[PDB]
This record gives sequence, C-alpha cells and structure tokens, in this order.
Amino acid sequence: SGRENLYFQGHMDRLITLVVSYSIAFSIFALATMAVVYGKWLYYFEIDFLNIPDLADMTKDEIKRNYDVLITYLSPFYDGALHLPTLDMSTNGRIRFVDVKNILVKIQYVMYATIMIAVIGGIYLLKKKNEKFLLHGSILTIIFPIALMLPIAINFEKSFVLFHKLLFSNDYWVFDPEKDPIILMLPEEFFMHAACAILLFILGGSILCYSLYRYLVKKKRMSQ
Ligand SMILES: CCCCCCCC/C=C\CCCCCCCC(=O)OC[C@H](O)CO
Ligand SMILES: CCCCCCCC/C=C\CCCCCCCC(=O)OC[C@H](O)CO
Ligand SMILES: CCCCCCCC/C=C\CCCCCCCC(=O)OC[C@H](O)CO
Ligand SMILES: CCCCCCCC/C=C\CCCCCCCC(=O)OC[C@H](O)CO
Repeated sequence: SGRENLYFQGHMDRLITLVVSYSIAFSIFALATMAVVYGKWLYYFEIDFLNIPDLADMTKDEIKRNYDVLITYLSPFYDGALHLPTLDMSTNGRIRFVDVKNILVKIQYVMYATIMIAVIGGIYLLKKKNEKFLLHGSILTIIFPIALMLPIAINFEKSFVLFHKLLFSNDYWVFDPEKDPIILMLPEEFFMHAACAILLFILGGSILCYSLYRYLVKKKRMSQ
C-alpha cells in the first residue's frame, strides 16, 4: 500500500509548498504595505521635498498633525470618525477615507491568515527537511505586487477605472480643495514614492527569505 500512499504524499507537500509560498508572498506584501501606510518618515520627508506648505497654504505643524490624525484614523483599532484638526471635510470625503480604511482592514485580515498558514505549514515542511517554500516564496513575493499591476500594461487609463471602482463607493466624485482641502497636502508624487517604498520593502523581504533558504540548505548539505 506504500506506492499509492506516497504518490499522494508527494503531491501533498508539492501543494503545501504552493499554498505556503503564496502565503509568504502576500504576507510580505501586506507587511510592507502596513509599514509604509502607517510609517511617518517618508511623508515627513515629502513635506520639505515637495514643498507641501506652499502647495496647501498650511504651516508644517498643521500638515503633520493633520497627517498624524489621518494615520491614527486608518488603524483598524480606532472606532471613532475622522476629525481633521484644522481642515474641513465633505460627506464624500469621509466616505473616501472609510473606503481607504476598509481595504487596510481587509489586507490585514488576510495578512494574519497568510502569516499563520506560512509559519504553520512552513514548519511542517521544515520538519520534513524541505526548504523550497523559502525559495519558491522568495521569488513569489517579488511577483505578487506586480501581478496586480498587469492590467496597466493592457490599457493604462481604462484599468485605473477598474481599480478605482473596486475600492471606492463614489464613482464620479472628485476631491474639491475648497471642500476637502486635505487633498492639497496629499500630492500624487507622495503616493507613487510610497508605492516604490512598498516594493523596496518587498524586495528586501524576499532577499532575507532567500537568505534563509540558503542558510537552511547549506547547513543541510554540510550535514549529509
Ligand atoms: C520567528 C517567526 C516569527 C513569528 C512571530 C512573529 C510573527 C509575525 C510576523 C510579522 C510581524 C507582523 C506583526 C503584525 C503586524 C500588524 C499589522 C499592523 O501593523 O496594523 C496595525 C496598525 O494599523 C499599524 O500600527
Ligand atoms: C497606490 C500606491 C499605494 C500608496 C501607499 C499609501 C500611502 C499613503 C498613506 C496613507 C493613505 C493616505 C490616504 C489616501 C488618500 C486617498 C485620496 C484619494 O482618494 O485619491 C485622490 C483622488 O483620486 C483625487 O480626487
Ligand atoms: C510596486 C507597487 C506596490 C503596490 C502597492 C499597492 C498597495 C495598495 C494596497 C493598499 C493601499 C491602501 C491605500 C490606498 C491609497 C490609494 C490612494 C491613491 O492611490 O490616490 C493617489 C492618486 O493617484 C493621487 O491623489
Ligand atoms: C516563514 C517565512 C519567513 C520568511 C522571512 C521573511 C520575513 C519578511 C519580513 C519582513 C519583510 C517585509 C518588510 C516589511 C518591513 C517591516 C514590516 C513590519 O513588521 O512592520 C509593520 C509596521 O510597523 C506596522 O505598523
């Protein structure tokens, strides 16, 4: 009965490596996203770099406290509404930031799931002297954030319509600086730089996981 019982098991660890490697890819993507979204140093740098005080007709102290309040609001543990210290906000502006908050709690929710599956299924594979999930995952974390960008290559303007309508509850509403002046201290350059910082953290994440794959496999070879 052994023949038929390892044809099954070999295809099992092959699948488990797949689920674990994809779980590591998303876990690193979500961790990097959370580090940049809730990190303050990048935006604090953009204040002087992009001259946000003159962009928004605000002082630096006002920009930072309004930003600090926004990031506190986007945490999944703050149940209160968004109250900017010195800025007005329209009904559609509050709707937009609840949309932004909702994807973050969605990403974190799935992140906690993938982290557990990656570490639980990962030690099951390490107990079996199998390390390729640290290698398969390593390349998969580089490939995950970019597979989300693939629709851009088919149609640039059109597939940004798809992202916008999957995330946001108001199709047609745009930020009016008179009614939602926080838009003037969130320039487009900050969001692109933030996306680059996410991939930077993702790239660094795959390196350490690849380094772990090679640390494990060299010890495994120096044993046999
Ligand atoms: C040695 C094996 C490691 C096992 C032990 C560590 C396992 C956790 C793994 C990564 C850290 C993830 C921590 C959870 C990140 C919280 C998500 C988050 O930061 O959101 C909260 C808030 O919005 C922002 O301040
Ligand atoms: C997209 C790449 C990921 C970037 C990582 C995020 C880092 C930003 C930090 C906190 C969120 C700030 C609140 C988000 C503000 C959204 C404003 C908006 O809705 O877009 C502008 C609108 O299209 C014009 O009218
Ligand atoms: C290498 C790229 C890595 C991909 C990383 C993508 C992560 C997206 C997931 C959550 C973002 C949550 C915050 C959503 C903020 C979007 C607001 C926005 O994009 O508006 C900017 C606009 O272009 C000017 O105003
Ligand atoms: C079992 C597989 C082990 C694989 C080993 C690779 C682990 C990758 C760890 C970090 C890279 C992601 C970069 C994210 C930078 C730190 C993320 C973080 O934990 O901070 C969250 C933030 O502080 C919330 O407020």
